[PDB]
Parts: sequence; structure tokens; C-alpha cells
Amino acid sequence: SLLEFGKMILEETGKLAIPSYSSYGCYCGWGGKGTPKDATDRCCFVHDCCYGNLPDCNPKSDRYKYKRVNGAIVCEKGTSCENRICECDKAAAICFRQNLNTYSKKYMLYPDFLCKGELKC
Amino acid sequence: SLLEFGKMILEETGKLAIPSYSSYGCYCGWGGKGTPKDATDRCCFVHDCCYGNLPDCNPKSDRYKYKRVNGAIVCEKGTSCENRICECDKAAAICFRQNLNTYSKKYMLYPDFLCKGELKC
Ligand SMILES: CCCc1cc(CC(=O)O)c2[nH]c(CC(N)=O)cc2c1
Repeated sequence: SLLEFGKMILEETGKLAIPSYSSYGCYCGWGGKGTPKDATDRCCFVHDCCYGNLPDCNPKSDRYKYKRVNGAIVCEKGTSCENRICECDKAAAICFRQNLNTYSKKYMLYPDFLCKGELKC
Repeated sequence: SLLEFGKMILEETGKLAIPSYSSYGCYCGWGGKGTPKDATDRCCFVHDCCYGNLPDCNPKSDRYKYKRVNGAIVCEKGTSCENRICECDKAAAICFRQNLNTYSKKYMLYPDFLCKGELKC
């Protein structure tokens, strides 16, 4: 759930998930259409696709446990859903960090009509 | 599209394409520069080269259909674009499978800044 994902985001980026990654570009937020606008937006797109591979799970509400070992995020053994969701979240938070150099405020509060089209995954 | 490619990757490798191959090395992800890290990364290098030779198509977004006959992927009879994209994808999924013996977790979540330089196809 956002509790765990958000914690990862803050730990990796020094930004609060809401609002730094909740209205950015076409994919960092909710709703899902258009061409990702930059590297950070691509992280989000990949994150959605990652969740998309888990139709029997519910990442909005599925809580899971993760810990830090040797400085790195470790998705603790749980259910298949918990582990897979955790790995999705971990990959995205690290992707956000790796791309902080191009994080652009111009993409925050990004309008709907600038994001058209369906990009299947 | 990513949808079909991911399905082939799962069928051939047993791994979910995102996140197992979506951040791997220099070429398994967005873009690509530098020397591929290993066999798996070369699979993605080649895949990129294959897509790059489909300028009359939209390889990441174009939908196509395929089937499995006698245990192996068979690209349908579809449009010229659909058939070629399918074959690029098939070659890559099989390449991943053939090289699972050297797939290395250390190349997951690979930061793009570590990949520099033109490696012509
Ligand atoms: C579903 C499969 C995994 C994976 C991920 C990405 C996704 C995005 O373009 O980053 C990919 N992008 C490409 C691009 C193309 N140049 O080969 C191949 C590829 C493979």
C-alpha cells in the first residue's frame, strides 16, 4: 500500500509521495494514459505495468513488510502478492532516486489533455 | 507491444518481465548506451537493434497476436509490422531463456549513468 511505498519514496528521494509523485507527468499519480514525459514519469509507467502483472492482488490496500539490511530495501518473505507488490514498489522508489537529476517541477500538477493515448503493457 | 513481449518473456523464462528484465543492465529498460553488461544485456541490445530496424512501425505500442505450437512461439500471419515486431520479441525472449544460466541479480536496478558511449548495431 501507499504506506509502505511512500515510506520507500521518502527514504530514497527525500520527497513526500503526495505530492511529489502524485501529480507528476502522465503516470505519477492515478489514471494512465499518454506517453511518459521524462525519466521519472517512465518510472511511474513501469510501476503501473508492474502492478498490472498482478491482477489477483490489490496494491492500494495490500500491506507488506520490508526492512533495511546493509542499507538496501529487503522485501521480507510473505504472500506472493505481498512480495511482488513490494518488489514493484522497491524498483520504482529506486528508479525515482536514480532520476532525481531530471525531476522537473514543470511536470507537477500536470494537466489531463497533455496525456492522450493507451500504452499497453 | 510490451503486453505481448512480457507474455513471451514469462512463458519462456518463468520471470515476470517487469520487474525482472525492465531495469537490467544498460539495454533492458528505456534507452541504451554503453557496453552490454552480459549475455542477457546483449539480448536487449540486439532487441533494440531489431526494433531500430522497424522505422515504419511502432514496435513498443503496436499490438500483435502470436501462438504456441509444439512447445515454441509462432508469430501469426498479421501485418508486416506485426509479424516483424513479433519476431524481434520472440528472438529476445528465447535469448533471455537461453542465457538464464548467467542472469545476475547484481545487474537489476542498473543506473543508466554507468552506461556511456555509442555501441552501433
Ligand atoms: C515487457 C518487457 C521488458 C523490457 C522493458 C522496456 C520498457 C520501457 O521501454 O522502458 C523495454 N524497452 C525496449 C525497447 C526497444 N528498443 O527494444 C525493450 C524493453 C524490454
